[PDB]
Amino acid sequence: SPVAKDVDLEFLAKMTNGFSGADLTEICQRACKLAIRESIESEIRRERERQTEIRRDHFEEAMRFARRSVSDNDIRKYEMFAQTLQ
Amino acid sequence: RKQLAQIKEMVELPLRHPALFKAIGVKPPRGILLYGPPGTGKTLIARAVANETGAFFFLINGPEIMSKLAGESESNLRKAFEEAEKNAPAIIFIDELDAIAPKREKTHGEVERRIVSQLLTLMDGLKQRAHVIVMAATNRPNSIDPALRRFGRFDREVDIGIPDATGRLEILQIHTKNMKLADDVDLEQVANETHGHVGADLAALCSEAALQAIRVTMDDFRWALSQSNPSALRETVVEVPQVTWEDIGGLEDVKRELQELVQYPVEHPDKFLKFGMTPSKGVLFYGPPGCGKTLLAKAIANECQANFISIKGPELLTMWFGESEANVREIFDKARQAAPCVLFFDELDSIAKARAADRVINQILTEMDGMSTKKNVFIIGATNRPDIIDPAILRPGRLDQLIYIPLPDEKSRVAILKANLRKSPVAKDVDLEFLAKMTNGFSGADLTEICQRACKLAIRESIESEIRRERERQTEIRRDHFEEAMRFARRSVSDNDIRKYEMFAQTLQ
Amino acid sequence: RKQLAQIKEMVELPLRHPALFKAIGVKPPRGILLYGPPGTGKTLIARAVANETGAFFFLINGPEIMSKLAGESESNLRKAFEEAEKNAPAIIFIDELDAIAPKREKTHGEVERRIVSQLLTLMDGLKQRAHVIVMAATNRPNSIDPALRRFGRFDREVDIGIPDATGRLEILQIHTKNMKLADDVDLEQVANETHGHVGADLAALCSEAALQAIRVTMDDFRWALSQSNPSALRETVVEVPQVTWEDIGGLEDVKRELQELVQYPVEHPDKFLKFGMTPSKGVLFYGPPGCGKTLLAKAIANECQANFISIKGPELLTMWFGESEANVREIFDKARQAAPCVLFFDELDSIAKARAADRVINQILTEMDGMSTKKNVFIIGATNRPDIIDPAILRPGRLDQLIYIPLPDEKSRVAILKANLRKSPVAKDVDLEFLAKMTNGFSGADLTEICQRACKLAIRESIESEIRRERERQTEIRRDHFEEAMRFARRSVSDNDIRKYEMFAQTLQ
Ligand SMILES: Cc1cc2c(C(N)=O)cccc2n1-c1nc2c(c(NCc3ccccc3)n1)COCC2
Ligand SMILES: Cc1cc2c(C(N)=O)cccc2n1-c1nc2c(c(NCc3ccccc3)n1)COCC2
Repeated sequence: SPVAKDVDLEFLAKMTNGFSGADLTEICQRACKLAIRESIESEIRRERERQTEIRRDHFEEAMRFARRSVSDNDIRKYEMFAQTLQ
Repeated sequence: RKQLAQIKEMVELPLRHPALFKAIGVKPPRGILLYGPPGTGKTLIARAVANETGAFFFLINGPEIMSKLAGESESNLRKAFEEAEKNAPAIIFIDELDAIAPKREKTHGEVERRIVSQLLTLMDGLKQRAHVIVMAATNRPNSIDPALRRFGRFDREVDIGIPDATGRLEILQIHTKNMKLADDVDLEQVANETHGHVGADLAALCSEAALQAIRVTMDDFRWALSQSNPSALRETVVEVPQVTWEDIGGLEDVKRELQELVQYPVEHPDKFLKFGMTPSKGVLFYGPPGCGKTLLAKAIANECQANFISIKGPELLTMWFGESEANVREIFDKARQAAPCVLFFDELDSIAKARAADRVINQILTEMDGMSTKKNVFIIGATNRPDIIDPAILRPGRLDQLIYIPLPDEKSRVAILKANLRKSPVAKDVDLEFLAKMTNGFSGADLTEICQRACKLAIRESIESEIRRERERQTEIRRDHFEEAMRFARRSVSDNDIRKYEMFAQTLQ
Repeated sequence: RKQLAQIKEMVELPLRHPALFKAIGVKPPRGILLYGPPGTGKTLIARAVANETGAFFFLINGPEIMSKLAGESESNLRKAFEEAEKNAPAIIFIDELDAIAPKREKTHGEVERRIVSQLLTLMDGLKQRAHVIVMAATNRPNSIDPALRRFGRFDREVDIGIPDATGRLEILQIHTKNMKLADDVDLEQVANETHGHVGADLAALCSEAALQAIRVTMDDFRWALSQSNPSALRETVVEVPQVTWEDIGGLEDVKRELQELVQYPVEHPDKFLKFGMTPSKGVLFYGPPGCGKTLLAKAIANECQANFISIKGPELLTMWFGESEANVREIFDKARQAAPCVLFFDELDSIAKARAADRVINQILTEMDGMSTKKNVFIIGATNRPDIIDPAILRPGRLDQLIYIPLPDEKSRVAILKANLRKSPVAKDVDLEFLAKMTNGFSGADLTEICQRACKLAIRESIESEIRRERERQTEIRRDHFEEAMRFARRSVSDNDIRKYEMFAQTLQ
């Protein structure tokens, strides 16, 4: 993927404490779809105006609706069931 | 001095400017009733008002009247009343009124009923013509026989409650101007630390502070504080709180909502009168338990410079489990009298949760219904369970407006770290936004327990090192501490719950 | 003598050094109220303080006043008060105050209300100017009419409760200095054995001890102990316990936790004041039923040389089932007055378990809320069921800190064997670590019942052999006993349960 270096991924590490892979994934995918959208929308806009990479804008855009998959309850449940499974 | 002002506006003008009222075709008050807890110097106040109006003063020590042989009591009363009547402008002040004139089935004998009757007839007997005012003392007006709070008798009532920081400070200054006060002594400190104290308790405090010096440093004051057992711990404190809105960083929408609900009709009433629509009776704060639902309610009172009253739910529980719903009436009376004011119910869900109960919640209903719209007294209902509150409370003309007081924002997280660390040693390499980001989904409570855990790590390291230095002599707080403290610190409220308020926020609407 | 000290600090300086206070601009106390059970010689104490201050002493035997014809009572009172007023420095001491001045709806007649009124007016009448102090006696201040515990009247209150071992010892020495005391007699033994005894019961004990000699050996004392029925069995014993931390071997983490919670703010307050954070209100001990949750709580009080008060849960149950939640207020007052102190609730789960109940637990709430933070009184809540405690109790500012008090460690097992066998014959071939290892997963209770079973095997073998030697004449404890005793001895608490506290320890956090 095209990813400019002003996508620091540790800004993303910290913010995504308690996140499952799935959420990181859907963050990335939402970003990528915002990018594609902006891209071809702008290209079609440029077709219509001719007939007279991905950056943390996209990402904090994408995180502005992105979950934390698994709730404390559950993880606590594996904790419990990890201890008492042992 | 604020207190005197009222009593002088009620006394002076119809004691020593009487002709204007009797010409303008009205009546002076003939029965000004002072009440509030003991340790308040109501007597002092009465004589103060008599001296500073310029009027004859006659004390009636209730005990003294009640100690006489049946007859000589009534005699003493008549005597007092004629003695005042004759020397008037006259204040007759009745100390411990409740003594002679109680709640009158707690009177296993007819002599007292005669004695009270007498006082009623005497109270009736006066003329505004005769230039006589009767003041009287008691803990609460519930104490006195209601046939004294007739219009003909003790019509006007003044509450001299607990004093607040400033009053306490004034009192301390007044009792300690005559004292060997050290430079390290802080009066304001003590004034702030002296919750539930009254004039008496503060006097006593100053006294033990003296005595233990005489065995005055700050140590002595703090020690005397360690010793003192204030009287008015148990009394419901009414004061305007000193939490600013800008102390509560963020939570903006709620600021503006609360302003539109409670601020606009006290601060721009012209408008509400103009458009004609009349204000919300009150509010309901719901959301997760880790927040300053209290503090917002305070903050809007502070913002409207109006009073504040917390009913902790254990008050409610105590009422339900005891079936003393009566006392709701008394609470609302107490708010009404201390207008303008926010009556803040904490844990409104308690009565309803814990299962004359819906009745305790219901007395609050009948009282919200019966309370006059115009009196500017707002009434904020806290919970965490909109789901359990008798929904009659959420009927319009009651707790009309619902507000989701949600988890703190970053600005607010910062605000709360700041609040929790206000008085503390905090080196600047504790950035609080490192702490803002890490604590997404955290309740106040968690920020708090982070701060406290840190502080305890600091104290621990400190005195452990000091004792280690005692043992080695007998041959500030920094993000080390904090990331130490966060390395066991929760996220209070689980997604489930917040999603539950979300859901119940949407579908409550 | 410790007791007198206080009363002399309250009396002497404003009886016989009065000008300093009245100049420095404060007030002496004019009503020092002594209370506590009968058998305490409050009268003796008053006259002691009057003689050792140098002051006129006037007794008012309540019964004597109440026995007069209505009128001559008030007469007697006025008389007494003027007689004192005239001869002053003056202590007016009122024996059985509750007699003249009771809880005043328990007064089926107006004469008593007049008599009390009189005493109120007389109490009001005094000046610090007149050099007069009024002391007074009763069982508990609940007895007296509250309008006597006004500031104007009996403001200062002193508790002369049960005496502890040392007091009992002093008293025994004092009553038995005049006695044919044998060499085998042990006063301290008896002092330690005399729980619930007061001055009177001890006097009586010494007396029967005499009389049965005169029919004094240790036998006589122990026999008189066998006979005596002390008065204050029923009274809630406040004393600093004498269990060291090092009596409680191991359980270290809890030691240090409890120290950081309860020790650091009484022993290094400078620090808590410095960092600014204010201490835990209290604690909650949970875990398995076989442990010394009591003893830890004692041990931290002992460590902080603070008092201790056990509310056994049967006190709680008695309150709930009777709906005498009132008495919580009285308990906290009793702790507050006996500061610093640990108020230890045992089986806090009882009220809640056994199903104005959440109210009894709730009164404890309102009291924890209303108790002043600064007063150094800690408040430890025992259970075995964190799961059942009204979680409002586990809300911050209440029982903030949870502590899992788990099963004893080997050091602690040893400690408990040692404790259970302290006074016993134990040959050195009872190694206690053989016993430490074998008893992994055991509660104190099991170690205890091991020891007891052993001891009973020993007694059995002993007296069986002695009787066998009587029958054959009419022609220490060793690991034999112990491995005998363990050959039927449980493991109290099952893995399930401990795993349950583990789980509920983790997920409680
Ligand atoms: C010391 C403290 C603990 C605490 C807790 C808690 N769970 O322990 C919850 C809420 C507020 C809390 N505060 C607190 N206390 C204060 C303030 C403040 N922040 C502004 C605010 C309040 C509620 C919301 C947003 C932001 N927060 C404001 O200054 C005075 C006292
Ligand atoms: C007599 C006795 C019975 C008992 C029991 C019991 N269920 O019988 C449980 C725990 C301690 C017990 N003690 C006991 N009592 C004492 C001590 C002590 N050892 C240290 C200890 C205390 C609490 C906890 C751990 C270990 N143990 C210390 O000496 C004074 C009294």
